[PDB]
Amino acid sequence: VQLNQYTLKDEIGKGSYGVVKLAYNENDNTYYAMKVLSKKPIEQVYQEIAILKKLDHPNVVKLVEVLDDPNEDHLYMVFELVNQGPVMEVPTLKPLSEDQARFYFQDLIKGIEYLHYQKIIHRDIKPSNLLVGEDGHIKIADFGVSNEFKGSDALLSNTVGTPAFMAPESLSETRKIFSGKALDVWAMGVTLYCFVFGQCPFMDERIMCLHSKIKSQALEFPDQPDIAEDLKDLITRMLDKNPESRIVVPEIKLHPWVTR
Ligand SMILES: COc1ccc(C(=O)/C=C\Nc2cc(OC)c(C(=O)O)cc2Cl)cc1
Ligand SMILES: [Cl-]
Repeated sequence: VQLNQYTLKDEIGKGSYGVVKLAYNENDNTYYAMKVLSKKPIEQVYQEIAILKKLDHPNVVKLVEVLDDPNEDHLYMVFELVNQGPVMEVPTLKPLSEDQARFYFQDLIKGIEYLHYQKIIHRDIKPSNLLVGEDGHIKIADFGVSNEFKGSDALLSNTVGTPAFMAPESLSETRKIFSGKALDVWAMGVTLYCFVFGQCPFMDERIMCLHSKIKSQALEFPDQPDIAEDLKDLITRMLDKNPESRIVVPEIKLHPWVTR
């Protein structure tokens, strides 16, 4: 099963986009992650490639090349392999320790800060898009619904990403305008909660009820495991339902739980 210089091996990830397969480059004798899509708009895929091309940071994945045959339904995006895979699956019954979560969250901060400087809102931050590399550090993946903006922030009206991680101000259903950086902070907060608890803070298999909880259910902490007050404060500040008072990234950097 060959595609120019790449030999497609087993599937390593999966999603609505298609699949990611391990891949072997015969030229340089090296494994890569191959994202395979099937046209079925396709514009959005090319928006991601444009964003990805501009990105160069240790906590962000690296697109290597794009293989697009006008006469083939499949479109191939070659990424550098982040060899240990997602940092966790949600839900799990073995969440990370605080110090493990702190370690990874520190990577998340650096990556998100870089993307915002580069004027990219990620919009699909979640533990399964945080890939763990050879040195144990996280790289941010799946820019499938990211936005680029001009100015100091994005002014958005569309609702995309993973539902359990969407921010309440993006679920208005009246097409209201909301700012972009605070959407990534919210999802970072859901993510950190997942790190330590192994489940999202707002769950419901009915989508209406999931939206309702995100918009109107006060954040609740499980008795177990008994996490630190300063970590509760940080998650509480990141999951502030009012994006105007929600904690910003420069404050997250300085937060007591992050710096200890
Ligand atoms: C346990 O071993 C494993 C090692 C690596 C993986 C893996 O790489 C999975 C996802 N890969 C990606 C997906 C993307 O979106 C769908 C994008 C993007 O579109 O930005 C980039 C990448 Cl790299 C999985 C398991
Ligand atoms: Cl996840």
